[PDB]
Amino acid sequence: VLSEGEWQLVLHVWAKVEADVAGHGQDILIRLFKSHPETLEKFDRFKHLKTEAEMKASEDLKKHGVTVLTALGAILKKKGHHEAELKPLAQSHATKHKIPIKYLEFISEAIIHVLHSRHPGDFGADAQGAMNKALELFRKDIAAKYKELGYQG
Ligand code: HEM
Repeated sequence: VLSEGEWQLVLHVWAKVEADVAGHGQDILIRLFKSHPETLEKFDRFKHLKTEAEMKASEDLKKHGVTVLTALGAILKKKGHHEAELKPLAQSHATKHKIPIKYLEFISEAIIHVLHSRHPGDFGADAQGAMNKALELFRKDIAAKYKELGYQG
């Protein structure tokens, strides 16, 4: 469970992200696909992209980045009381998109790195630890739903 002070750190930096949701979404998905190329292969929508320049030129990738970060921001602003938001996301990620929990660990690392590059004065070590706790809680609660449905591994 995060404390109130840890939530304030998370949401203080997230309010900065929301000034440029689309740029953050591009940076995060690009980092995920470059650092873990097995993730790109899960997207029939993006697996034609073969260079970082092609990724940065894709308007559809930039649109989906906004879809992903809008869904994460709605979860973070619930401060843990996010059951209604995780149900459909776990259901689609486990049963339709076939995304292992481990790949949610990878996108979490990408989100932390991009928040650190873009917001250093609001993403010191205290806020890095609190965001890592928030992203752990997201993964823990999704993994419980995966396990229900037979997909934890
Ligand atoms: C912070 C973690 C993530 C969030 C909030 C998120 C959010 C979303 C949302 C809101 C959608 C569209 C609605 C739906 O299908 O449920 C979606 C689609 C999808 N996501 Fe994620 N997702 C995350 C992580 C990942 C990861 C790590 C992967 C793959 C490595 C992935 C693969 C997919 C795929 C393949 C689609 C369908 C794209 C399409 O063809 O339209 N997701 N995601």
